Amino acid sequence: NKCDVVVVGGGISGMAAAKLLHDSGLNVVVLEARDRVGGRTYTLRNQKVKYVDLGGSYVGPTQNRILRLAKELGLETYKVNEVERLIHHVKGKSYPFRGPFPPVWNPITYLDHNNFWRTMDDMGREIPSDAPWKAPLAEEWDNMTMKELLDKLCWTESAKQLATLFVNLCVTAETHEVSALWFLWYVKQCGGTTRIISTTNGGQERKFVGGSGQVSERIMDLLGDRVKLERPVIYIDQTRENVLVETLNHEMYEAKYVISAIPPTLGMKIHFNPPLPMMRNQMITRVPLGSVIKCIVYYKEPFWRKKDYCGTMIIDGEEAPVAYTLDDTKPEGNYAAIMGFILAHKARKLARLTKEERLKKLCELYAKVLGSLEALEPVHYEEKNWCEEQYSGGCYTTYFPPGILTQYGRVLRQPVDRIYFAGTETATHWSGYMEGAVEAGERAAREILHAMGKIPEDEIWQSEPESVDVPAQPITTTFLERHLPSVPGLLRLIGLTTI
Amino acid sequence: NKCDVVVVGGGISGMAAAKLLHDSGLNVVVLEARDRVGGRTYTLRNQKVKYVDLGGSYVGPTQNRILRLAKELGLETYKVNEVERLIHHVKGKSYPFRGPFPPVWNPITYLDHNNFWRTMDDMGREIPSDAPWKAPLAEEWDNMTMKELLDKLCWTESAKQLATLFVNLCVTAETHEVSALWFLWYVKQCGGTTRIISTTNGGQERKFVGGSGQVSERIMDLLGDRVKLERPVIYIDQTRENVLVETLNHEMYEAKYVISAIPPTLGMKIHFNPPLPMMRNQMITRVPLGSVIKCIVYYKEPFWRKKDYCGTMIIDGEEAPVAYTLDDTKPEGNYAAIMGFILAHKARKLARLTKEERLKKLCELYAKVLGSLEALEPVHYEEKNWCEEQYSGGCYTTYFPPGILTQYGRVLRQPVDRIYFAGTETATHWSGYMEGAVEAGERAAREILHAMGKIPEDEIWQSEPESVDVPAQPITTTFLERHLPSVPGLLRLI
Ligand SMILES: Cc1cc2nc3c(=O)[nH]c(=O)nc-3n(C[C@H](O)[C@H](O)[C@H](O)COP(=O)(O)OP(=O)(O)OC[C@H]3O[C@@H](n4cnc5c(N)ncnc54)[C@H](O)[C@@H]3O)c2cc1C
Ligand SMILES: Cc1cc2nc3c(=O)[nH]c(=O)nc-3n(C[C@H](O)[C@H](O)[C@H](O)COP(=O)(O)OP(=O)(O)OC[C@H]3O[C@@H](n4cnc5c(N)ncnc54)[C@H](O)[C@@H]3O)c2cc1C
Ligand SMILES: C[C@H](/N=C/c1ccc(OCc2cccc(F)c2)cc1)C(N)=O
Ligand SMILES: C[C@H](/N=C/c1ccc(OCc2cccc(F)c2)cc1)C(N)=O
Repeated sequence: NKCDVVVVGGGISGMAAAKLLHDSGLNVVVLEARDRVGGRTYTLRNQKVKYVDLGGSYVGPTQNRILRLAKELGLETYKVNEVERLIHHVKGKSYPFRGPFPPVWNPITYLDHNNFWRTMDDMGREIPSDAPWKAPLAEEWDNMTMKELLDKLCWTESAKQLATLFVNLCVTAETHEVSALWFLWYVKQCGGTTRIISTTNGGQERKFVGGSGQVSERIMDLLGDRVKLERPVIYIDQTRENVLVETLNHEMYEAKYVISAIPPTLGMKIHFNPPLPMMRNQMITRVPLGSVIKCIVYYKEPFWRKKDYCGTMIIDGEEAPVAYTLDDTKPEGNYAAIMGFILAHKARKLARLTKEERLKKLCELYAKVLGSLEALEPVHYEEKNWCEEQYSGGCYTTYFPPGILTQYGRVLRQPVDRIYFAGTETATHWSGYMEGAVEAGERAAREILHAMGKIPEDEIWQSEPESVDVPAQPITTTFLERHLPSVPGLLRLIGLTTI
Repeated sequence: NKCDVVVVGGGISGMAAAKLLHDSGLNVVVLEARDRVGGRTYTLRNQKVKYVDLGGSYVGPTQNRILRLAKELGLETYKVNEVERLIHHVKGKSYPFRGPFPPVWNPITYLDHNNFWRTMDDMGREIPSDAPWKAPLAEEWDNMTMKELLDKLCWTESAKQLATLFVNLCVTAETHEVSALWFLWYVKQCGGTTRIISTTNGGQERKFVGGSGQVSERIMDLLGDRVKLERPVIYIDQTRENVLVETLNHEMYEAKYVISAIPPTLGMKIHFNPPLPMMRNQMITRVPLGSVIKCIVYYKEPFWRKKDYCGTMIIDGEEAPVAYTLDDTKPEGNYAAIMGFILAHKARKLARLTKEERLKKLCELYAKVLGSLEALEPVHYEEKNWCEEQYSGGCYTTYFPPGILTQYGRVLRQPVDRIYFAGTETATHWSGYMEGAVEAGERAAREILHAMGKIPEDEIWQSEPESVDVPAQPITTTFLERHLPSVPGLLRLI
């Protein structure tokens, strides 16, 4: 019943917040809706797979908070396989390559591709990580979808097609669904295009040995009976001296402060007394999560490696159910597997099928892309459609439709009396990721410590030392990448000389 | 505890559903979150105003269901004042006019304006009212915002400015916030551009004597203790023989079927067992309501009439807090008043001010537009910001951002086991309006009657006889309106 802080939600963000507060000597309770902790992370264990992440999985350089937390809990990472060649499959043919981006040989198409990535980062530099609505052209960019921006920016279909896949893969949403301002912010706050798309030296470099679910599980172990499972919060009352938090199973909790560590829109599942301020009231109806099915197909051996393919496939085209894959084989070389994402409208479309029907479609796609009949002989299959989850709303994260970020963005992490806001959506570095979950949970916890007079104001936001185990190489560009003209730039140069 | 049907929500839609079921002999209970019925309608009574609609108010020709229901409950209508001239205020000057559309004199601008309205209706003819996602170009139009469409269609700033006002006023949202497919559907399902924008012979022709709140209030009177106030629904369990509905104040209700008569997104406030199907689970996070403050300024006399102005003002420009007004004077000629809407981003922006600060800004605007110092001497003021309402989410209605209607639209009124869906958002004629609320509530009720084997399938959807009191004149066009070229059409001809 009585405690110092109630944390609503036992995902990584809520668990990180609770741990910090507990370590500081406060009495905390975590109220979790599900019969498990972890939220958008979920590690399944059985004999066929040993373990598999069906939710969040990848970590990499510059994600120092999640790496530090996991290390303290006794966890280790291993490198995702990128020894052999990557594949770009376009117009029904596969093209192997090395390096983070598929090579482009046509001079005009090359200029267009180069200008696309460059411009994404150029625009990003004008967007403050902690206040995207303060960008000089915030309103102009927010009033445009990513589809509109790509239509303007890409002078070739080749570039527009890859750019579209990039958006779909980053934020599990269609280009016409999302604000240009918000998407440009999203990429910039991860460190830019190269960092976000890279396996080696990027966001997909590593996974945790034994699964990411261990982060939330091991924190639960530390907290003991303080974590309450199957306690969905239904009601928060701030009209009295202590905050009252009610659960669906009829329990009452009393606290000095509350941390909301759930996806912003899931705040709708709670009835508030007094009512929320107008801006938050409407904000939480304007912020959907994306759509994705994560699918893992198991094989006897990692047969792709024999053909000098690492297992990474970038697959363009409406017909392909999966647009992106990575090798999901265990570090020991066993439980050979390919992980693939079914993205955005395809998650909606293909959800109609049976599990067996999806497995068949994936194997037939992989056989084509890898040019290997071996892909037609799976030994096992696991999948999770995150669109069906009442207490997630989708995956990976929340997207902002046109017009919303400028109008409502500033209230995302603004306290409401004694309620403070965590969750990855409120992070300023790797928001949308496990990293952002840690940043946000610890920041919200320190906001409360400051409110209690236990720490100074300058200690609310804290820097993180770089991991010694996962060093970060800097993002570099070549002279030609920096200075080569865009397509319209070249046309202007021609028009000028021919005058 | 035990009944035949639980109706969640006591707005016009829930009340209409409950009345139909009650009249058929079934035991109904209405669970309403607030301490009042009416929802997005709310009639305030006090000595200064007598009565005033702070929510939904206007009814007109072709809205036969709301007119019939109100008449049965003993209500009457009166005509909104449109005797004298309307005003279009643009670039700081007022231009009085007659007829539904402000006149345009520049020849190129005339062609652009004419083409805009015509094209809106042209596109609408290809959109089925009961299935907008079946339009031949559904995906193309759904993947575009109204801003993108207006940028393509309007060759003059004059037309684009008026078109933008039109969108803001219709759906209390910015042009860049909404799907083109959804907006074109919205206009078409009200009967087209002329019908939706007109006072005389259109959606704003009339108001109810005594206020629209009386519709929900008088149905509550009929139902007696069957309406439960301050019972927000928190939990619906369909895992057992009878459906279980739990409220925030700890009560349990047991029923054969449930009608959800709340805005689609407000379904998020209910925890479901078993969980909702995937498509509905995500749909209810993708469908926000618009933003509006409704403001009524009172004066000693309807002084604008002396200058041959009816009180209608169409006001363009960022600086103006209010883009549209109507005369809100009582039919008896007393309680003189001007009703105005603060729309979309302006509702967000000006909410920061005090009530007194908004009153001053409105009076100064009205003095400018009406060219009358009398506008600076208000006797009273009432306002309501619908953005603050936990159990509405906004007003007037739900809008669809780009991409949503095609992907999720088909599940809007699809039953989930024993839950059926009412609410104006599920209507096929005047969805967004009180009329749509009645259509949807009665249809959802008849879906349950059919499920119980009490009526045949062909009786679920029922036509409505035309009101004898509010006859509808047909929408007409002239030869020149039909056949004059667009701006690019004229350029092609040259
Ligand atoms: C398929 C998939 C792929 C992705 N891959 C990666 C990846 O590779 N790398 C990466 O870093 N991130 C990835 N992500 C995203 C990552 O998982 C999230 O960013 C992160 O887990 C979010 O943590 P959170 O604590 O902020 O929120 P959540 O994990 O959503 O936690 C919120 C918790 O609150 C609970 N809750 C909800 N409502 C209530 C209520 N009313 N009362 C009580 N409790 C409630 C929920 O049950 C949940 O446990 C992926 C996610 C998925 C699903
Ligand atoms: C300022 C304004 C101007 C508009 N003007 C007009 C106009 O001129 N003409 C016109 O026709 N229409 C107008 N509209 C729109 C019109 O009011 C609506 O279309 C109509 O009232 C909707 O009725 P409804 O029953 O479908 O939904 P609602 O009126 O929203 O009713 C839903 C009810 O459900 C309740 N509820 C919500 N959640 C729960 C819960 N969890 N448990 C139990 N109950 C719950 C709510 O409290 C509410 O009473 C306007 C509205 C406003 C606010
Ligand atoms: C699962 C999620 N990953 C996001 C992600 C985002 C972008 C990615 O880009 C891959 C890529 C490579 C080459 C070209 C291209 F367009 C995209 C790959 C993954 C995460 N790590 O949380
Ligand atoms: C309040 C809401 N009314 C919607 C409405 C919609 C459109 C309207 O258009 C007025 C108008 C007139 C002339 C030109 C123009 F662009 C708009 C007026 C009102 C309703 N009746 O529910």
